[PDB]
Amino acid sequence: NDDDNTEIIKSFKNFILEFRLDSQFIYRDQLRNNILVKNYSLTVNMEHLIGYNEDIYKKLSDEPSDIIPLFETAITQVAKRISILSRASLPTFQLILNSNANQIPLRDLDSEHVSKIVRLSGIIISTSVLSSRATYLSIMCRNCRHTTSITINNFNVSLPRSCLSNCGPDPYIIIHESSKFIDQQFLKLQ
Amino acid sequence: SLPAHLQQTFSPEEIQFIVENEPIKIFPRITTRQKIRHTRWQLITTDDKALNNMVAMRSTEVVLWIALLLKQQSKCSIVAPQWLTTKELDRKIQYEKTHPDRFSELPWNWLVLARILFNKAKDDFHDPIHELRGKIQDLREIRQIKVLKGLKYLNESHLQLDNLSLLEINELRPFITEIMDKLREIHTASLT
Amino acid sequence: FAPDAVFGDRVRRFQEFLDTFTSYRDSVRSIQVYNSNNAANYNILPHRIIISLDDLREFDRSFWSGILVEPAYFIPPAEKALTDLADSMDDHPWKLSFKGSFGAH
Amino acid sequence: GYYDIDDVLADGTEFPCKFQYDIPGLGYLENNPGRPITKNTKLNLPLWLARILAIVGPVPFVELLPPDMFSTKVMNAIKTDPVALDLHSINSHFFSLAIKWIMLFSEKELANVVSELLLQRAQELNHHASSLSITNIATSTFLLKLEEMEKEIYKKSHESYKDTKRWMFKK
Amino acid sequence: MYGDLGNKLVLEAKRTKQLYARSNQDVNLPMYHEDIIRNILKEVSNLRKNTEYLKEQQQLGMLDDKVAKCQYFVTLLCMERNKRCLLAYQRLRTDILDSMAWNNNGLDTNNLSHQEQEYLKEYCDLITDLKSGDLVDIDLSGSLVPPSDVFIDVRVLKDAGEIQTEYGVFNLIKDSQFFVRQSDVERLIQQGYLQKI
Amino acid sequence: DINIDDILAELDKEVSPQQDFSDLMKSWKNERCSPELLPYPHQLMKRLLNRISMQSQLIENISMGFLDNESKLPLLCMETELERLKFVIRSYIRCRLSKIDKFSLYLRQLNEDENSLISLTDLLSKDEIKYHDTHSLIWLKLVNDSILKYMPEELQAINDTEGSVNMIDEPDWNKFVFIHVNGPPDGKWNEDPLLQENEFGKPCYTVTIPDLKEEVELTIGSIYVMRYEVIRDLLRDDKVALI
Ligand SMILES: [Zn+2]
Repeated sequence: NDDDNTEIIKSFKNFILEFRLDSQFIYRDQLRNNILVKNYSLTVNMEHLIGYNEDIYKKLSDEPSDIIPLFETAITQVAKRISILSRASLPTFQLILNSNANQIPLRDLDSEHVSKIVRLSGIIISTSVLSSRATYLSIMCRNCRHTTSITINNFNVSLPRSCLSNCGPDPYIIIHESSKFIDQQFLKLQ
Repeated sequence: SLPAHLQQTFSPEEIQFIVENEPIKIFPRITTRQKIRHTRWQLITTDDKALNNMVAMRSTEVVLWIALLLKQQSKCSIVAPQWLTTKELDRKIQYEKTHPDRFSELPWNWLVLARILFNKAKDDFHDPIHELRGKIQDLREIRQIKVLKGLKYLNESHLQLDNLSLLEINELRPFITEIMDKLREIHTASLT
Repeated sequence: FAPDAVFGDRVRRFQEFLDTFTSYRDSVRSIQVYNSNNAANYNILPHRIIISLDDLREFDRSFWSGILVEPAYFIPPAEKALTDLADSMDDHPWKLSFKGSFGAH
Repeated sequence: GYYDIDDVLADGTEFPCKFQYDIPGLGYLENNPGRPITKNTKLNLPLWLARILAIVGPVPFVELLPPDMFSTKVMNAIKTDPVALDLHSINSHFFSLAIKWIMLFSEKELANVVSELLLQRAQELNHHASSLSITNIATSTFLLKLEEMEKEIYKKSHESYKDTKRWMFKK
Repeated sequence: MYGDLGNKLVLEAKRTKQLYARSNQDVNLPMYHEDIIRNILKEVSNLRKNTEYLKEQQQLGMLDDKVAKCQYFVTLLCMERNKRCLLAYQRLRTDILDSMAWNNNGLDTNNLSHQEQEYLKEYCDLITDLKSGDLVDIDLSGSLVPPSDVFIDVRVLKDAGEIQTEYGVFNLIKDSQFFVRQSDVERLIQQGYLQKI
Repeated sequence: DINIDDILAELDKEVSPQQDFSDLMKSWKNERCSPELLPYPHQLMKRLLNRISMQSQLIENISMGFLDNESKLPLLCMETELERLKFVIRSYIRCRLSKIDKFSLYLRQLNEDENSLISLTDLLSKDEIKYHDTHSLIWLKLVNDSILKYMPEELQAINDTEGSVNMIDEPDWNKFVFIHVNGPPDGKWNEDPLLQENEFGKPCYTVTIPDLKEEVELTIGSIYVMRYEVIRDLLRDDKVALI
């Protein structure tokens, strides 16, 4: 299915590169301007994604936990294509969503909304300290020092159970110098 | 007597006004060449002769503001210049990607004229206009990368920018001139 | 890149830095002779040197930015060079410490 | 220029002056007209006055001690991280004052360092000037750290970019 | 110290320049600071009396070649500083008045000093002399946006009845809309009776 | 084969309003971008103003004819032509009046200096002279009554060069400007004495940056950011024009 994922990625790349209203390429402009001020994210209004090609929105809303990382990947590739002269390094870009889907009040959310994109509102009653989550883990086997890696999308991974070619039962460890991390924060919404 | 924002630069409308003085090729949809077998254009800034001798769909060359005036009505079509076709813009894009330092030799008015004609003559292009807009955007983005590289090499001495557009220059002008002026004033002040 | 290959270059570059700014060698020997004298007649100073990041910047900006951005690769050879210098002074690992102008850090 | 307001304010900043003579009557600079200023009185004077008493006097009436804004501490902070530096806190007119100081005493090191400082900050200033809405907090936290000189360059540059974007995409 | 009031005045100058610069319109400039200017001119008179007192006492001549020279230098430089501050303030407000003259009167009064009121009168008279002698074929006070269109649509924003133009009329009915030559209506756009472009 | 293009040239050989408008555009661009007040195009402006007068009379006469074969479209083109041209003259004059405002005391000094290589009536228009003189008097009257009345006679001069700051603002001669190198306006590269071959066999002008004691080769058909004083005589001879 990697060809299918590649076609999802290329579909999103085409959405960034082609979406235009009133003579302005709004997402090319926004992505470039975001790169200049060195915030590596893109704010996408899903009204525009629906208006471009609703098949993409249908894929996104059917399973966002698989589709959102592909959209993020597409944003990285376009970011490089519009800010670096290739044949003469940026992180994984965050996707940010704007929406006007009808709100589900916080009490009505239940088991039928699991893994759906949801829009809600409330009062933030607490905001935890920042915490570090891994995006890229550099990984080493404790016995043979076979090295590998895990590239992580934070939408829901673990260390491998045994060595990927005796080598011990549960052998892998993290190389904390080469591994890449991101800020994560917890909020409570009432 | 001159506003602050016009003191040492041109407004983009003045850049447009400059570009509108360029000749452009049109297909007339009126005939003004009276046969041998009435009001004449009688201009004082530009070539009166071409407009008095138009014949419908014999292509001819006139100043761009007159072509826009005739294209505000249905009385001509503006022939997009040869560089603005898809294949030529793609060649310029390949040049830009192949030479990381040089700017490609697009004409000085390229962004201004692309904007003007994509708005006022969107129907006259042989190629699909969304591709022309896409490739003009590709060129502006790639050229902006090259500009941002070039500004790392600002001097107290001078600078060279071979094929940078009138609009791109006019957009950069206050920044570049002010920064190079201050670098000069730092350097000259240090002299005995 | 494998750090172990360039480790020797980093050791000799920090040794050149120590030679260039001799006040660090003088401080190393000051610590040593103080400890020797306290051992000589029955207080001990530690095997630590505070180096200026400004001196290291003016010496080698590439090494200095290596210390700031990649200390896990640049501190151990710098401390090895310091330990070798202390060992070259007449008659245990020596440690580095830092001062000045960290900027964004 | 003469009527240039940001120059007039820059001339109004104060520098530490050490006097080379005993002079009667000047005690109003020490807030008492009735007494002399002594030799080796160390006194903060406005630059419009200190510039002239530093040259006229033969030994001049005043020697200018190194101001703290050009101390080796500040110069080191400049030479590490130009874009992270809060020049507006150091002195709101630091570039104009550095130009004046470089001219008053020919100091090649300060000229080189200030050239590097301005150039490296000019890159970041252009990045924030070119970015446009369709404003970012990253821009706001950077603009707080700009001198009046750099604020004028940023305003003019950002207006140029904004006006161009307006003309391109609007009618 | 003698220069402090000058700093306060040119801080006023800097703030009014920003007040004019930040907005898109011509903001009507703020009140002329007669109080601070009176304080500075009184300080100048103090400094003049100090020079007179010193130059009288130079006939007694206390270490005059250095001491009286130095005293005279400092009290002269205080007057140079205060002259610079005063002229900076007045030159800024003069520039704004000239800009306003071209932008409006060549086609809030309490805030001006009476010298500035009669200055503005004379500068407007000068502008109207320039667009009356030679070069009168061009209204030199007209717009500096280049003419983008020869015909425009304009919506009547305030009623002004039937008025003539060179070969016709407009009846400026409230919330009527014309389609008309721009050169025949620009005067009314500037006067705020017509809305568009 | 034997080349004959010169033979064919000698077979082939067997002021205009368009040129004046192009010259006005050149003057307007150079004026807008330069720090100096450039010398007034006396004859060009005289003839342009005559044309604007006669063209206005023509458009009016045709309008009277319409009121007394008919198509209005050329008439519309003539109307908007005069609008565009009168805009350029308006913008040009307004700009150099702003320069006269900035440099009023420096221009007065140039008129005072009997050794000046420029007389003010070379540099300025008659209307600009009217403006400079009477604006200078009116500004002088304002600051005389408001400020200089109260100063000592050491300091009542409005233009003191010996002060702790020079009161006379002058053009920033080494201001950086953008230029595009024309070459000679005719294609007579062999006639131009300053034009010369660069390496890689292409023409250029070499100029000296005197502070840096350094030379730079301004190639034809390319754009440079240059100190204005360095390029100034090339600009005077139209060998470069300001972007
Ligand atoms: Zn293993």
